[PDB]
Amino acid sequence: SSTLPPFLLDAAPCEPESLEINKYFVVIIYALVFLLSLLGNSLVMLVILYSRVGRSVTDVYLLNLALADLLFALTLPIWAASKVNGWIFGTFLCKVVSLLKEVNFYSGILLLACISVDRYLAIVHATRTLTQKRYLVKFICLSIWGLSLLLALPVLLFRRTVYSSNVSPACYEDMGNNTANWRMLLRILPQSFGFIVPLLIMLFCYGFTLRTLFKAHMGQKHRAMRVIFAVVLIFLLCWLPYNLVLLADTLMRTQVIQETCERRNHIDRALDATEILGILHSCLNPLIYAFIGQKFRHGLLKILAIH
Amino acid sequence: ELDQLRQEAEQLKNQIRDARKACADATLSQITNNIDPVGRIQMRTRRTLRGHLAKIYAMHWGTDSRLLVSASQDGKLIIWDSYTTNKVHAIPLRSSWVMTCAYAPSGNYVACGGLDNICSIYNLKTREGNVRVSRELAGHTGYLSCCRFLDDNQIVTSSGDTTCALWDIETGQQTTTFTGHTGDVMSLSLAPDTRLFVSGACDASAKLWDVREGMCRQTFTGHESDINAICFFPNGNAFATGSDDATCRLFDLRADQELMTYSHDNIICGITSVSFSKSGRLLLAGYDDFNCNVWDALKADRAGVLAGHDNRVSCLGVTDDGMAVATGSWDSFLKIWN
Amino acid sequence: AKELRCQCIKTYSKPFHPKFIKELRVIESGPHCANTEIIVKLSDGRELCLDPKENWVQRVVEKF
Amino acid sequence: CTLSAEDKAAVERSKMIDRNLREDGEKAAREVKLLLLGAGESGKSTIVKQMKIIVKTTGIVETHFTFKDLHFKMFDVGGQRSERKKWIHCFEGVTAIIFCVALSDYDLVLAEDEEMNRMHESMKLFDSICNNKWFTDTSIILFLNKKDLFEEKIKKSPLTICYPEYAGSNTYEEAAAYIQCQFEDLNKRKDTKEIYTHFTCATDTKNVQFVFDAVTDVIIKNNLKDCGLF
Amino acid sequence: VQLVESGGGLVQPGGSRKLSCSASGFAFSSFGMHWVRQAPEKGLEWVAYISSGSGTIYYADTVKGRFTISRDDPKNTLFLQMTSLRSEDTAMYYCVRSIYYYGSSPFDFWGQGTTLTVSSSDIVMTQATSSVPVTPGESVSISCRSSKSLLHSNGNTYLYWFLQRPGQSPQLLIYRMSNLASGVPDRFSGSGSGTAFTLTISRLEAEDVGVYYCMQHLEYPLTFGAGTKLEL
Amino acid sequence: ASIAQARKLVEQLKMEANIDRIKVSKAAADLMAYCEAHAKEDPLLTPVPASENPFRE
Ligand SMILES: CC(C)CCC[C@@H](C)[C@H]1CC[C@H]2[C@@H]3CC=C4C[C@@H](O)CC[C@]4(C)[C@H]3CC[C@]12C
Repeated sequence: SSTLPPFLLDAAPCEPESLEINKYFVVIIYALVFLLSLLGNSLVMLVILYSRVGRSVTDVYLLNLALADLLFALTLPIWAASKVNGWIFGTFLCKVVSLLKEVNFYSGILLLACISVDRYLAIVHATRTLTQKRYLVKFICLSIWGLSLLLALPVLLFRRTVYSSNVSPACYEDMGNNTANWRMLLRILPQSFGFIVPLLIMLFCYGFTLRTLFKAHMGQKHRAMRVIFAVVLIFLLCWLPYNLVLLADTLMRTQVIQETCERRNHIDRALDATEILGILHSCLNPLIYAFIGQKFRHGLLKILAIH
Repeated sequence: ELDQLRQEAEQLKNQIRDARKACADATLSQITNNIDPVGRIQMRTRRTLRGHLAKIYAMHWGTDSRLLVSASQDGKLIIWDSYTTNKVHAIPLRSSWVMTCAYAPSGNYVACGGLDNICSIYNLKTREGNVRVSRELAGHTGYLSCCRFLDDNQIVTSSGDTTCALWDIETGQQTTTFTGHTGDVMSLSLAPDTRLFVSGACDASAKLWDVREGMCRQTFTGHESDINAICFFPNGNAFATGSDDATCRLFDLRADQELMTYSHDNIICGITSVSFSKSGRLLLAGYDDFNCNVWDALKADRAGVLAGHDNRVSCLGVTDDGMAVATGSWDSFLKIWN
Repeated sequence: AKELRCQCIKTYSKPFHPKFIKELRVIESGPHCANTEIIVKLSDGRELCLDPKENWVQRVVEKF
Repeated sequence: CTLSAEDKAAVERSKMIDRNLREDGEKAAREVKLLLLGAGESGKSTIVKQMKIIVKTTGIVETHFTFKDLHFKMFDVGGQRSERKKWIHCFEGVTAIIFCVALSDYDLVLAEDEEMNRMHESMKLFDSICNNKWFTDTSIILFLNKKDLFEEKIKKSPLTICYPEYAGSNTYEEAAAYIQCQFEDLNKRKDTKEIYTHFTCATDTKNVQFVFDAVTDVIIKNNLKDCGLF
Repeated sequence: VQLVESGGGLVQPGGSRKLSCSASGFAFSSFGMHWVRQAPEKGLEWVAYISSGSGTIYYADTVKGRFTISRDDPKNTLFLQMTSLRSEDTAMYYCVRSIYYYGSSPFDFWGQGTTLTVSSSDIVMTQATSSVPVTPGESVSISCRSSKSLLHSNGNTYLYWFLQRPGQSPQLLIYRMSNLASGVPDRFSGSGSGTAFTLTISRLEAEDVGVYYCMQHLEYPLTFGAGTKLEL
Repeated sequence: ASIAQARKLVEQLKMEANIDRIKVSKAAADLMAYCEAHAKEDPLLTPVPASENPFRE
């Protein structure tokens, strides 16, 4: 209701992603982790299935973990094609592919929460409950897979391609005014149930496993502790930075973090960096779980000798 | 003195070593040069039998050439059906350590061996649907290694205290005790007329006994290490041993000496089982280098190896119609090649 | 790639001219934002986002 | 399914038979087998007189004793007066080898020859067993029994008539420890097996506790290979 | 070895009666039990079957659904419960046993038989003879023509012959074809042709009198024949 | 004593020296004659088709 030429607060929102200095490099990582996790992951497909007499509880978890890690990389170059140029097709293509990622993101972690609870039963309970792992090993593996379809059903349900100003389109998941406010609910609850539940069950079973391995005196407890201390310190390398900055914007959006245009751009520049850390979990997942022990080291060089 | 009588023995040993040389005018490999080769013999795994959970230690075909007993060291003695993979009976053993088994010519009985030197005889075609012990033939003092059946009432058991014995079954006693070895007897096999039987000992010696009287008729020392398996040429005039010298040697019973050794320079591991094929042309042999070589029995050259086993090859057997061979390994699978 | 942020963080609520500015940019509260945003700008190179809740704001995007 | 009415019932038998092997192979593989070697007079029948829960079997007598829900199985190969080279591969896959050495065999001479004392005799029996080609990944529990007889014999007769180069004093703690490390220097395989020795007495009850503590090691070490850590 | 059984008596129609077969003397859990009935003027008809370990259960067409069967392995007894019988179920019921492997002899031992009295696609087997007279000494033969080709594709012609001495319980004579059962003399000898069959008795005596049911086993329901009587 | 055990060896060796021995050239001919006159009836020498073979698949 007056005249005032003050206009100088700089409330201006910002979103620079010019000159694609991140995007040029992600396609050469996502193709490098493509061709390695096709060759170096189908070997564990081979050494389990070429022999057909290895049927212990760990001989079959490494099947489904190598199956789910391979099938994680089936969606890899398609998702790599959308990181550089945006989404390419309609609603059917991303609803099944990002279904296929999230059934494998949860099965690829819950099996690590299933190997670890088997690794506790086969060592600490080596006298009493060593029975219970072999009796239901097909039953627990399917109930882990069946759990993962349940958590990935709200991904298939809500997903369709969304267009917006100043961004190449990529599909988002809710309908309404509470689109952002309910996508936070669909984020925090299963990405904790997919992370803080396996991280609590690995640090409460590998702790009791490393309790007894420090107590019992065999010849090679110096090496078996060096793997268990490495298995947690890679699962904490790969998914703890991803689920800390995914916790960071959750605190940003509500009240806790003050919001600038360079901080959110840094969280954006952090979030894509740790999904490079999340995809390299599929890099050396067969390296540390299968190709460390003497079994597959004797398995793979067996098939090279006869062929 | 003791050396005065042993000088006669070395002279008598020099007599029979002289007589075999007076007869060997031309060996086998010089008389059958004008024969065709058998060619490559590739045999495919037609069936595979996967019931046991331990090492298969022996086997025997029934004389209907369809049924097949196999005995492993988990305390099970499963009678397979070879045409369709079925387990007819699973006989639980009293002593879990079983070093041999043998099926009846009539098809009625089956006898496990044992490391507890008791050859227990099971009854199959019985009332009440069970398989119960007919008689346990205690009386050896070592262990037991191979116990073939003459008929349903006489069983010839080799043992581990250098005594091949012949039992009765309606009564539990022995009848004869063929003694004369020095190292413990590792395998035997009966002639097709069941009048003679050979027995391969552990002092590189194989002796041809006779069933009725009970004395060694001929001895055959040609190996250097122990004789680990033995079988007959199917007319009863020749027999081939198998050793840890990796050499199947084909002897005979009317010319006293060795006719041919089946050696290859690429194989160094022992022999665990030897079985002639029908018509006596294809001497099979099962080494413990995981293979199972198939030798021609008249020329010493090889033929198609029967690879496919992930451990030792512990027992062979050709069916009595010559149809199939079955190998039992030390992983639990039997494979019925053809 | 899949990271949306609403293109408004704060709001200037001092009243000014509607004939001062040149352009308008309306964005509805659809699939990304919990509120409705309006981006205004003059040829100076300065831009701003406004809240529809105040009383003068609902007089000046309409007089413009 | 191109099968007759009886042959369809036949494979019903052969999957009921196959059910009763796979539900019995999952009962024998849960239980622990133990070979029980040693000399026949070296306190071999005494260590089965510790816990015994279970005349024709002159070859092998078993002992199906259990402890804290673990059905052990001791296989005394005593009646086998035959060649060990021919049946020792039957025991490949045993969980652990309970070896026994009477500690009073340092000065007690062998019966048949007045030479090769029974400590040196049991050492060359142990060296053939431990370095056998079938026993590599199988640990060896070693009992040193008659330790209530040894310590009052070395007071009155010296140890150095068994070992030529000892150069040590004559107490029970320092000398029996030399015999204990005399046996553990016999394996050429150092890291693929681990000898859990023990000085058991003739009257105590602690050895059955010890053999449970040394089977829980090798069961763990057999599980580290199958799970992939080792 | 015996299979004594109990139950029956007199039942009002539409009711129910539990039939028990207490089999004492063998290993029960390996024997696939059957249940064969006999109408008091007619021959034998198959009624039920339960396999080893209660796995596979077939039934006849007439008694399908209203007759239920059950096995009790530790109590060593076999139960046939009949719901809502008609007047066409009054018969003597037999509890027979059969074990099925290679070279076995099914239907070998037949129970003593209880009486059950009420109040008021399949293969057929004919037997062209009925009530032949025979003196001891003459080689008599009994024909039994089928309808389907009983020769299967593995050499077996599944035709189990039988016998029933008068009054008493039946017993096996000839399993699959020309095989003798455990404990029959060498006088009985069969010879088959796939659809036409013949049971030849070489010499016969006074204990071989009775009726001779030929029974197929090619597919369930397995139907007996109307047997031929033998007299003097 | 132990000479009595060594006395049974030489009298056993007296029995070994009395068996007649045919020549090896005739011992191998009968081994060759039986090997060829039965060669048409061996399913490992001459491989039979899957019609008359009991192991078909
Ligand atoms: C909507 C579509 C894409 C979903 C399809 C799900 C597929 C990829 C998954 C879901 C459940 C999975 C199965 C779960 C369990 C087992 C048992 C294991 O011993 C072998 C693999 C196998 C058989 C898996 C194969 C792959 C599988 C079938």
